[PDB]
Amino acid sequence: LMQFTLPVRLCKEIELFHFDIGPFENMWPGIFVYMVHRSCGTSCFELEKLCRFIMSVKKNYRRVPYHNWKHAVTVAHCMYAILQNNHTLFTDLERKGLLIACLCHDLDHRGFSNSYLQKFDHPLAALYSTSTMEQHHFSQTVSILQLEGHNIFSTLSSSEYEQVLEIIRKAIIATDLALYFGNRKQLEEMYQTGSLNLNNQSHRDRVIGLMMTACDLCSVTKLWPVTKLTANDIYAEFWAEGDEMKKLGIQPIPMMDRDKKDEVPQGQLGFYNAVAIPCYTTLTQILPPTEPLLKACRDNLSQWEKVIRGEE
Ligand SMILES: Cc1cc(C2CC2)nc2nc(CCc3nc(-c4ccccc4)cn3C)nn12
Ligand SMILES: [Mg+2]
Ligand SMILES: [Zn+2]
Repeated sequence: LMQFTLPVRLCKEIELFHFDIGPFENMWPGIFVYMVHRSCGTSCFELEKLCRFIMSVKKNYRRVPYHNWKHAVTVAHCMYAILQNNHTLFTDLERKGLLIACLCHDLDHRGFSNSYLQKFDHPLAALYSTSTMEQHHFSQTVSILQLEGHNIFSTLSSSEYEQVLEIIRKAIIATDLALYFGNRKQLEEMYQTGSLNLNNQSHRDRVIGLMMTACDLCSVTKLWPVTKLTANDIYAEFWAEGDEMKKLGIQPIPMMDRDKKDEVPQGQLGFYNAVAIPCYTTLTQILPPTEPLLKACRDNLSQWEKVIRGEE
C-alpha cells in the first residue's frame, strides 16, 4: 500500500512536458519512482529492488557537466509525459522498459562523443565499431541488472524478460543521434504515404526510436532560462572534447572549439532547424498529444533568433 506523493507544486507541474526536476539531487529518486508508480503501477516493480537498482544506476553516472544523473532523470520524465498523454497506445512491457531505458541511456558517459573515442583509439571503439557509447550504455544496463538484488524484472516470464531487454537495447541504441536522421526520414515517408502501422513491430521500433531522440533532446522543450543554462552545460563538454582533439594534433569542428564561443547562437539555431524541429514535427504528426514539445521547441527557436539580433 506504499505510494510516493510529492509536494503540491511538483504533483501538478510533473504532469507537464516542460517540468524541470530542480536542484535537489536527493529528490530525483523519489521523483523517478513516483513516475513509474503512476505510469506502470504500484505492482510493476518490487520497491526494495527498484530503489537498490536506481541507486546503482546513479552511482554509475559520472560527474560531467551535461551527460550526468540529472540528464538521466530529465529524459525519463519526458518519456513519462509522453506515456501519460498516450496511455492506450503502449503495452505493459513498453511502459516498464522505456522508463528504465531512459534512466540508463547514458550510463558511464565520459562526456566525449563517439568520434573522439575512435580518434583517441579508446578500447571501447575496438569492442563496438558503431554507436560505441550507446552499446557501452546498454552493456552497463545488463551489468547492473545482474548484480544480486537488482533484477527488477524477476517476475517476468522468460519470453517477457527477453522482449523487454530487447526494447531497452533498441531504445538505448536509438539515442545515437547519427541514426536519428534516417529514422525520421523513414517515419516521415511511412506516415505521409499512409503505410505507417503500429501493429508492425519494425514500425513500433522506429516510433520508439523517435520518442527516445525526443526525450533525449527535451532540454530544448523547457522554459527559456532552463534551455539557456543547459546549453552552457552541453558546450562545456564539447569545448573539453575540442581541447582533447587539439592535444591529438587535430583541429576540432567549430562546435567543439572554445575560441569560437561567439557563434553559439547561430550554432543552436542550425541545431533547432536541422534536428530538434524536425524531430518534434514528425513526433507530433505520429502522436498528436505531444504537440506542446513542438510548441515549446519553436518558442526557444525564436529566443535564439532574438539573441542573434542582440535584443538579449
Ligand atoms: C547533441 C545535442 C543535444 C542538445 C540537447 C540540449 C538539447 N543540445 C545540443 N546542442 C548542440 C550543439 C549545436 C551546434 N553548435 C554549433 C556551433 C557552436 C559554436 C560555434 C560554431 C558552431 C554547431 N552545432 C550543430 N548539440 N546538441
Ligand atoms: Mg547518449
Ligand atoms: Zn542522453
